[PDB]
Amino acid sequence: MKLSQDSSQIELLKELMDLQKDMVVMLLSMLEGNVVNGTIGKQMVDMLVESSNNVEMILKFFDMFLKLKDLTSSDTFKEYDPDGKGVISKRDFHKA
Repeated sequence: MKLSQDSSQIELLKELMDLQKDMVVMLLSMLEGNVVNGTIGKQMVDMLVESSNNVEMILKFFDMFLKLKDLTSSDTFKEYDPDGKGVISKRDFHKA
């Protein structure tokens, strides 16, 4: 969140994303031998319910960015000002 709230600091954000990807890969490797009622699955869901707020913020961040990617070329934003490159006064962007 702190790195997305500003620009010129995308490298640290990408590295943190890679670290989170490796962490969830480790979680998947932990779960890859589970049963429907596995003890490891119970431990992981308990860890999730202990860290509910953090994973909630992460999922909200991802939802925001995926919905932005979907909306930028959904109804009228891709042909709003088709003269040159993307030229948006950001007021119409906020309104839309």
